[PDB]
Amino acid sequence: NETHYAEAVIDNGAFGTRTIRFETGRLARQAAGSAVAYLDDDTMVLSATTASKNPKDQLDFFPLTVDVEERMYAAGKIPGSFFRREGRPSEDAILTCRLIDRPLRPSFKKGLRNEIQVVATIMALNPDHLYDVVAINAASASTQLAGLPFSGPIGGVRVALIRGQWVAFPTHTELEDAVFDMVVAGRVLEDGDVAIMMVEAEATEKTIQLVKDGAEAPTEEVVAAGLDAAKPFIKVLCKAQADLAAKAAKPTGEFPVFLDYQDDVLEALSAAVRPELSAALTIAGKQDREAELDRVKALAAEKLLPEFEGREKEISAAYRALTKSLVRERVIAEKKRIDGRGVTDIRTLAAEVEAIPRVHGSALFERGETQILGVTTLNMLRMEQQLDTLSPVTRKRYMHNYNFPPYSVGETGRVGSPKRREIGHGALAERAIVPVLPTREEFPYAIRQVSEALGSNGSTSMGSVCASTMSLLNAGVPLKAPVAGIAMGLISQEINGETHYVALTDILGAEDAFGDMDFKVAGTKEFVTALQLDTKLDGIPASVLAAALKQARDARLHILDVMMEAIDTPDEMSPNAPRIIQIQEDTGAEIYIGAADGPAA
Amino acid sequence: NETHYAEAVIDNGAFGTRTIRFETGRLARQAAGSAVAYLDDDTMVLSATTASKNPKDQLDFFPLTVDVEERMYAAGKIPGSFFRREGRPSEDAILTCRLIDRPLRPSFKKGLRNEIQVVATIMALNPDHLYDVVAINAASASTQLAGLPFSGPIGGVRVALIRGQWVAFPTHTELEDAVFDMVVAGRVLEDGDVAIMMVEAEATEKTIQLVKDGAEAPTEEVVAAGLDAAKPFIKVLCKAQADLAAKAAKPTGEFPVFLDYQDDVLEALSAAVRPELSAALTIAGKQDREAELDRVKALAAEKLLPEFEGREKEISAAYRALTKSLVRERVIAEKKRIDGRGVTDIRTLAAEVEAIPRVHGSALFERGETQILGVTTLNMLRMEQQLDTLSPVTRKRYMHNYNFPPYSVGETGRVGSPKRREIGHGALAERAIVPVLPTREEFPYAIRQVSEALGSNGSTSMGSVCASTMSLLNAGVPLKAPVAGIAMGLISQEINGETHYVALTDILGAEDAFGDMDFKVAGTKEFVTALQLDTKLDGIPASVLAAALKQARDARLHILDVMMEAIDTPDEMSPNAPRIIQIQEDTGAEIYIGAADGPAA
Amino acid sequence: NETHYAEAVIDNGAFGTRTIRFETGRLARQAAGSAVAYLDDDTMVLSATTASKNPKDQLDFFPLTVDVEERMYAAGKIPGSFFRREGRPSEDAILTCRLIDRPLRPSFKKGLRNEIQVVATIMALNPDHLYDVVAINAASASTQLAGLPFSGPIGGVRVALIRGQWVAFPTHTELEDAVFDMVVAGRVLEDGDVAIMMVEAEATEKTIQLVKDGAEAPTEEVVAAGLDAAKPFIKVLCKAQADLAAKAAKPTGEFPVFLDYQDDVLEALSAAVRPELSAALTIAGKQDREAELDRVKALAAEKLLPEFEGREKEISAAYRALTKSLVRERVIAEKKRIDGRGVTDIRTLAAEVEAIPRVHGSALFERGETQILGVTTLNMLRMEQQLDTLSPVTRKRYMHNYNFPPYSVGETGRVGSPKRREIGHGALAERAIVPVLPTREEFPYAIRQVSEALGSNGSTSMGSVCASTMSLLNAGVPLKAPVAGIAMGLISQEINGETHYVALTDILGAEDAFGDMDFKVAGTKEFVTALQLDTKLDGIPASVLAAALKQARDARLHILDVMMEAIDTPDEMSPNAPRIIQIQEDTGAEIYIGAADGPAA
Repeated sequence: NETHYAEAVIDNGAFGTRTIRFETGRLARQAAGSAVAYLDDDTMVLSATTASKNPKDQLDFFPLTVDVEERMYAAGKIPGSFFRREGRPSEDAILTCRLIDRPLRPSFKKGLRNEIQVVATIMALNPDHLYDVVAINAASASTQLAGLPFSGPIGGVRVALIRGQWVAFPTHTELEDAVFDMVVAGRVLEDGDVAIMMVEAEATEKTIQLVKDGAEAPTEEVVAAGLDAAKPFIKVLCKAQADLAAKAAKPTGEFPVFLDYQDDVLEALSAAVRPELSAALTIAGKQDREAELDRVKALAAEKLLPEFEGREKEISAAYRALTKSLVRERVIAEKKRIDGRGVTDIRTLAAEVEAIPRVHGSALFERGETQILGVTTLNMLRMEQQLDTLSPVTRKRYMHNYNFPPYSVGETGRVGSPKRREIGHGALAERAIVPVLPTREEFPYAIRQVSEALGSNGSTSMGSVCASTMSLLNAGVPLKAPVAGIAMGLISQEINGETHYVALTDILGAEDAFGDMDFKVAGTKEFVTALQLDTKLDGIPASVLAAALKQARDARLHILDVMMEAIDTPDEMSPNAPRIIQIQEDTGAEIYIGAADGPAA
Repeated sequence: NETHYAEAVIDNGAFGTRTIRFETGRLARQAAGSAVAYLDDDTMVLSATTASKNPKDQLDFFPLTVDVEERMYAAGKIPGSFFRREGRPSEDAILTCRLIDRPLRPSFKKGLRNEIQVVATIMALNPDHLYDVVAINAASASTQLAGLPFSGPIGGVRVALIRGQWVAFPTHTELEDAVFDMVVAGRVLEDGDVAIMMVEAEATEKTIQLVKDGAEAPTEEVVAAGLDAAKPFIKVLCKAQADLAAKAAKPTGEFPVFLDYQDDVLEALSAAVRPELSAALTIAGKQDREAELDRVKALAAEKLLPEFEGREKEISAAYRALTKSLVRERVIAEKKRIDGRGVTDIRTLAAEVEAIPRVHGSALFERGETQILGVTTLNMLRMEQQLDTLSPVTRKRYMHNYNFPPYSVGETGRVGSPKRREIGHGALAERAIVPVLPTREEFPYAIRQVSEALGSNGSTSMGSVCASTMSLLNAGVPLKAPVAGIAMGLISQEINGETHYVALTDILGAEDAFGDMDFKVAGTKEFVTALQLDTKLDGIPASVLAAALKQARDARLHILDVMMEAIDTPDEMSPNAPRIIQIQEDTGAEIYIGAADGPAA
Repeated sequence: NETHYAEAVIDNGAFGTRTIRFETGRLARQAAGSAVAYLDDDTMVLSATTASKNPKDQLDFFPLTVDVEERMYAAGKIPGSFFRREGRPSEDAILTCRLIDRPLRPSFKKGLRNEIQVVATIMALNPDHLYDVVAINAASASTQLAGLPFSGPIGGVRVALIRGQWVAFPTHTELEDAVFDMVVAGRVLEDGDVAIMMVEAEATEKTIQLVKDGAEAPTEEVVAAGLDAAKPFIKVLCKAQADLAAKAAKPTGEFPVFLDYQDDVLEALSAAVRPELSAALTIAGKQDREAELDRVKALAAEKLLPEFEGREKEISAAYRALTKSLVRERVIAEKKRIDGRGVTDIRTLAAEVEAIPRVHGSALFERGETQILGVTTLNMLRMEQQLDTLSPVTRKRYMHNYNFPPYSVGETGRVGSPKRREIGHGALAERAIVPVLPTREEFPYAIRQVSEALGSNGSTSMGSVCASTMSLLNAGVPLKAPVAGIAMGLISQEINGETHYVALTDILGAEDAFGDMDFKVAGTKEFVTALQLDTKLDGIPASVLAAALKQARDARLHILDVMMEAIDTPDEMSPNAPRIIQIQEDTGAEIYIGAADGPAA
């Protein structure tokens, strides 16, 4: 029972040096794995990882749960809620859960069935520090120490482009000069290279002003440079964790790994319907191709029966594994996708404003089956949201809500509190717009943007950005520039010794599961305002990444054109919207005073 | 992929013409069925209906779920809640769900087992419009278009008696002159006649004053007239939907329908215990008759076994179907009910005030096994409820809460948030009292009425009205007149070519499932303050409806007599209640000022 | 259908006489059992007990649920919440549920499997009365009348040491002079003696001042005297209930009782592994002894198989029953515990302050596997909690929150709203500290204490007290005296005619299930500040109880020594903490005014 430590020195040159220190051995010793991460021995995050005694094979996927507990005492304050106790998690907590879950989930060895839970508690917080990227490393560390079969350690860092430099673990003070804020997580390969696994980035509310005053705008080139600048830090963080795990020398428990299907079933099924299935997947029409598929499912379920009694869960798994191979295979060879499109083809677009009566502003955006309705509401600043969390942010002038109803994909389901996904997609589309919003003084209004995903099948979040841009303009909000988004995919196949890469524009929901990389990009004509990436690939050639981003950029620019035909400049503010510039009875206006339906002079 | 429209022109003569316009084809195309309904192209409600891929036969009933999503942006305002996002549904939303569910649920072909969900979103709302009846039609339309086996279309309308005229889809401005507000939903029969399926009506806070100044009080006769005035509008709405569905020409999916039991089992069981069961149902005593029943259940479960192995779910279903027939049969032939009562007999009554110590006012009402405790609390107006929804109502001086605990019917269960039923019954009993309350100026108090259903078995909601009247009077609230309620039932059987009708006074819970029509009526000695009806019957003779309402009226008047013996005029306001008419320390009163335990001069 | 009554006269001599009156027959007649309890015909609590029709044998334990419904109308006020309706239960309600559940659950005949629910509603409350102990008796009464197999009636009373006298059912007015407040519940044995089953006691905020002015401090001796003074009242309450049940003469339903295992399996298993298991339990090392156990589980599961097919649930139950006997047996004979300790040995201790950076105050307390992190936060009084319940308490200057995460015991689980246990343990540790806190005027700060149970296995609540004392001192809070706690156990075995008693110091979680009595004690060096007890024993010798409490006292004093080495006197208040003693902009301080980071002169 001894305490072990390890440090990751982060050198930012003229901006100073900081340290992420890891600890294990004194806190939460009953958990399978436990670790603490400090940022300059000031901010502190405790992470505990536990696993169920027995595997939960009654499931088809890996059950991982991430929870982030924000403790108000970390900021030296008593919770302001009526119950004086912190309750339902803040937006930051939920977003941090996802930042942790995204790279962690895939890291676990395929087949694992034990239920895994990770709980990160923010116990001490220097008001000038950002805890999210500290929690990522703590979550990785505790999991590494739990003796769980996963490709750890995972290093998480934030790099922001401040005065031409990519500063690691920037502080709020430093972020005042950032043109781009980017969170990156990766692992170290056996050859020593760093493999990037997750990216969550955005431009800032300072970007346009900084660029105007001299800073370099964040384009695809700059963003890619930021990714390279992140690797050295990630390596240091992973090394520090590996050192911690080596010192702790915890035991590697016995965790069973299950197969989706034994080889016999895959060989049987293939031999039974490989040519038919291959032919069926050539049918572009969705409902027309789904006909054949439901049929070949019989021709197969017939031949392999009753030879395989009670091996259904295996024939299905194999049936998907097979479909996946054939489809990927066809994209590389024939260069055609499952819906008939070519690698750079965007589904049918459609844009229009004034989609809903009475509301301050609205827009309808369509891209294939993905349909997003955006609605804008403008009220006086006294309606802006008030926040009391472990964040310096206390008010929010621009609010975005993303709704994803079950009927969006033709099914039934709970209609209530927003899920973690809604929070995530909502946040990304929110961050994509923030950089082009007018200032509080230029436009004295609390702004609430709502995106209703009425139809879904391919990045509703990116579609949510486009609908937001138009809806806001339709409402009369003077945006500094319009913003559009697109969701890409990438296929990496090694065809006889050599590796082939293919970037797919505007991927369908299914193309996500078939691919090796998933990235989303939003921005104006000049630069990137939001970027999201996820992959397991050991890495891809600089030229491939550049080409994929350039392709994505081309798609974004086309979409901005379609959008501009619907609306170019802000519209005349709706009459229903208030006009902002005793007496509140005489003038009929509530006092910066306005509260006038429009008249009031 | 084209957009289709259809219109229902509502002609209100001197009050103007308005239009409910239906649309389908551009919004939410992934749902089984989708439709939009506009009221004067201003107020807008989107409705989407979805169904589960596979039936859910593991259930005994039809699983339908209705959700009403109120979007604050429809009123051009940012949600006022701390989270600036709309959350748990308002009372109006829940009540609208029920207005939709009541006529829709029965409309589905018996046997359907797929899970069905309907989601209506209020997207645009003219502050002078009422969205509930617009949502009803939208819900019907989307469902009709989903290709689901149901007796659509269902037309929903509101008719209010304004200046001698029944105005369809009245506005808040017009409702200022209404003596009766009535929501009605129905369908069009093959012969072209309209069959009314649901009614939700009430008198208003203006009724007594209007009648005093000349208007005609809403009696059984007037109410029946209102129902007739509703039919023409319902027909126009159904026609508009049928026209929409015809234009859309969506496909009629393959939805399986299941039988509760095959005929063999019903014929077997009947032949096995028909005479015994028939005899057992003649025993008036509940616990004494339930003895025989549990026995004949054996004599039968014996003979039909093991001849029917694994056919239990069928023997039970058949056993109920059989009981139902025998019981109905006996009511018509012998004119006697399952508990020994005659068609017009009211169960044993009991009324008393001062049932609970200390509280401002209380009353205990008993009618058979139904027992309701009512408790009144009086506070200063600053305690009245504040509301921020899609309704013009911002404050509520009179609040009614209805609690239905599991032990109310001898069972265990969740004790927490109020269910949709509690909201519904609570609302109906609330609306029944509102018309006789003193004005804000006559009685400057926030009033909270709570009804505890301590015993249940036959309209606790109607019993809730009676307890409210007495409790309020016991507290010293000067009601303009006392209110009482009664729950009726109706049996319609075609005995050899001709159809027989029998109205049942104060029905038991079981008599609800045995009947063909269920209606509840509340009111003073002079008129109706609340009415609720549900049926599937193609329609009943004018004279039958009139007779049923007259019977119900007789019952209501008898109950008012029993109530008046307990309390006639308001009592002396309790000393514990406050008296309303720096200095708040000197006078000991908080300032219209009172805040005095009674003294303060 | 008649109403029955019975009274329990409580004679407090010079302090007056009060009465608890029971009633049954008029309210909630559909519940299996129903009863009302009045305190001086003023305060009123209705209790209804219901049971599921069919037993729920798919469970291993008895499913009992207690709910306490606080009705604001009982105090003559409209709920202050936004929804003007009472919602999620107050702390008092949850604590009252536990006061009821603790003695009631064990009272049910072993083997019962029907789901039982008890709902107590507070309908009328004299502001000077405490309803908790009234609800206890009402819950007992309704359950007794339900004809359920349980050792009723259970009498609940509160005795407070006021001016040298133990006053029964004290009022808030009288509690102003109490040095000790103690809730006790018990039953009457056939010989007429009272058997105490549950105790929940605490010193008060008045204790130290009263003692200084002459009153006798509450030591082990005084506390024991209070227990004796409680028995006469308990007897009167039980007699009153028995009289009520006799008058009601309700029927005793047919409730099946199930066996955990038939005798054959226990005799088989014993003969198969009794000597091995007995040997295995001699291994002190946890992981080393769990090796043998998992093995003998085979040697047994082997011999008894396949002789016992489908009798697993029985072999397991028997395996525990056997382990329990052997372990208890060894403690009495050899005087050694399952972890190798002796009856008076305390596990390894460890204490330290300044455990977390930045926070106002913190401390880490360890006792065996039980590890508690305590964190203190100090804010201005405007941050104190505001309360609006059926209690005279409207503000809370000292707040304690107890968190028990799943990883605390190495497992996964829900991380959200606090469970009833957290509320209970949180409350007990809160009450243990309240008596030594500085006054509002001496220390003008709102204080929030949080205990994180990072490791658990033996009274985290008592460990929570110790961490609170140190954490508060570390923050600079001038406590009048330090407080420590310890959890005891007691084993009662009749070895050949005579009964042997053995008190165990600092019991492990398992030692709780093996014992016959569980008690926790906290306090300073001078007296007891909190006491908690639970047992089913018919009673224990005065000398045994005294000896157990003296042993517990010795343990508490040792722990206070270890704590004092870590911190003795309060520390210098943290700089991050605020200092309390237009202009709020000039002085930078918010106005008793302070709001200064420290400077402000």
